[PDB]
Amino acid sequence: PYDETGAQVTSVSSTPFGSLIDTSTGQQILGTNPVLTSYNSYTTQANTNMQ
Amino acid sequence: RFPTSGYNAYYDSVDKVVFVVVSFLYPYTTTSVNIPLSYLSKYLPGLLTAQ
Repeated sequence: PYDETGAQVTSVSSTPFGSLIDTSTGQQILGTNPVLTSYNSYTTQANTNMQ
Repeated sequence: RFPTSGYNAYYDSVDKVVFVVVSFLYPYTTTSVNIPLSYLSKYLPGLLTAQ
């Protein structure tokens, strides 16, 4: 892969959810999200209610 | 007017606003005390994002 600044690395490291940059007022998204806790026990809790 | 030198004019570039904070009203104007960041992040939604 090729990284920012024109370096090349083998490594991937992902962006972490709850420390992204919003376009909502140019803010930062919360550390705890409904999507977060929904996935933090996805095994049941992704199956929600009707949805 | 506020000082031309000897001040601090802070530039929140997330609401894009130039602000100055000064201790005013009763009782103490004389006895200057730094103003907190806490209630200012309320009233500017861009000190609720970044410095």
